[PDB]
Amino acid sequence: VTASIDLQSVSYTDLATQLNDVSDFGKMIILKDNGFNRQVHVSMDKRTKIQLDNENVRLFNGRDKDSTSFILGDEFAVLRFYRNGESISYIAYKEAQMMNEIAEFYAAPFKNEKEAFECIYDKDLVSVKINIDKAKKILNLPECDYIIKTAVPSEPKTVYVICLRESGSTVYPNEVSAQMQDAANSVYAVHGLKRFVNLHFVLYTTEYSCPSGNADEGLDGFTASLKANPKAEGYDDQIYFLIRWGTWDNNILGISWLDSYNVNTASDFKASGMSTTQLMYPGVMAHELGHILGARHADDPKDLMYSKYTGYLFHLSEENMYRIAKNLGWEIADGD
Ligand SMILES: [Zn+2]
Repeated sequence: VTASIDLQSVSYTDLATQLNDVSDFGKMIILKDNGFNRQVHVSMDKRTKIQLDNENVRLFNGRDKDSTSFILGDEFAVLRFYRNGESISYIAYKEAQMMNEIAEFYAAPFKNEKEAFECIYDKDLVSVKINIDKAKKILNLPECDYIIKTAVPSEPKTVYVICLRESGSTVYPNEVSAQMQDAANSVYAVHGLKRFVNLHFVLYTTEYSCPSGNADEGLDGFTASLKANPKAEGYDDQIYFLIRWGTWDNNILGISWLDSYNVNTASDFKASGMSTTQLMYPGVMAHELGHILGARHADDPKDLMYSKYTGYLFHLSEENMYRIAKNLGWEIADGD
């Protein structure tokens, strides 16, 4: 029988044993719920590396039509999929205590609610289901937005995306990892860019914190803190994000230096930005990374790079895709 995940009882060990069984050639898995059945073909993401404080996190994806992705670390696992345009995450932490902390963290803003947030049991809490689209309606959270600032190689070039937990912030591994995954997926979906770049995300803590709620001033201080950091000398040519759970003033979800990374000339920590990592705004880091790689605001409301927050995870503008791919060392002759 085809392997299956029962969404009425999915636990960390369910997801871990299914995903640890995914070989280089992929594996069919059926997602099952009441009135719901989706067969997905899962493959390991061999292009993206993630360490969160040296903890290794692996990524998996269904086919494009499957609208399904997974995250797996030693401490947590995520299944996220889209149904009727809504992003549904099943979040499962291995240790009971942390799973309870996570459930209480997600339950707190809500104190039809089960359609937005539900603890999943097998008695014993095994995961939480969050429908962020229903959750934002119930919590009447604002639209939010952005507004930001100014030859196929033999092997893909490794580019580190160094993510720095803002001092005094608390972020959760499932939430940070989801942002990194959508950011990585958003780049690889463009012009076969896996042939050109392999993104390596790391998360550390920084002493820096924004002195105000102004995202512009915060980014100025962040980029300056990188230049003044001895640990970072010699790494001025990588990509940097300051991350927090929350947003900035004026419902600003993130900010970055526009068109500031190019594989030939990257330097001086110019390729820096800031991003929220909270679950209800997927794709913010993807959006800011697109800006860093040269993407500008697109007109299509279904584009990741639309000026307001849309919830879409993929570049649609041919012009942006060109600019991003060019900055990563591709050219039109290379095709897709
Ligand atoms: Zn923007």
